[PDB]
Amino acid sequence: ELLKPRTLADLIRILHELFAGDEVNVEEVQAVLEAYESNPAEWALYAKFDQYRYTRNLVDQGNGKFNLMILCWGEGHGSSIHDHTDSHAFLKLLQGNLKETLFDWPDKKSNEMIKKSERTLRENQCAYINDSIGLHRVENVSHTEPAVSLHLYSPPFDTCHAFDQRTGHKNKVTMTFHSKFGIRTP
Ligand SMILES: N[C@@H](CCS)C(=O)O
Ligand SMILES: [Fe+3]
Repeated sequence: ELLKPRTLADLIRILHELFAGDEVNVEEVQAVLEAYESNPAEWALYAKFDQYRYTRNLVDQGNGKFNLMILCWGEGHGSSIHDHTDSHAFLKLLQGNLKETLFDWPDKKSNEMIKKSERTLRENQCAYINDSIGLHRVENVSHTEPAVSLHLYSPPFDTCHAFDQRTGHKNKVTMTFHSKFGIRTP
């Protein structure tokens, strides 16, 4: 029974209930993420930016079932084209706008990865992806506004692949946390 999360803390409690089992009701998880109205005071602790690239800030470890984290995107910061390691990936905007570009899985043959579609994700919107859907790139193309997003991955993963847009070739990447539970983790 899904109720509106009143606060980020409330959201986290609700997520623990929704991931208490072995499976994931994606539509319910997306609905509750969308229903949380971003309150910057509640996540300022996690919103640690870097001048040169986007940062990943761990918020909750989900009792082992998921990682919940906040990503902070300076102006012009963006991601690789990447997958999600056979996991569920939810993305909710907390501040600003991000451009999500969708790509298909490349064929064995070397070829330009042509974008399938793109959308602008706006404050409080929640997107979902998984490997059966495809790949994506996420970018803050703003020249004037930093962006902040809330990501939920289930099961947790700390490795993924980056794809070369020119060829489709992939390379394994290990993701690091800029901070955990509000604490910078150099
Ligand atoms: N999965 C990426 C961000 C876009 S979903 C990450 O954690 O760096
Ligand atoms: Fe992603």
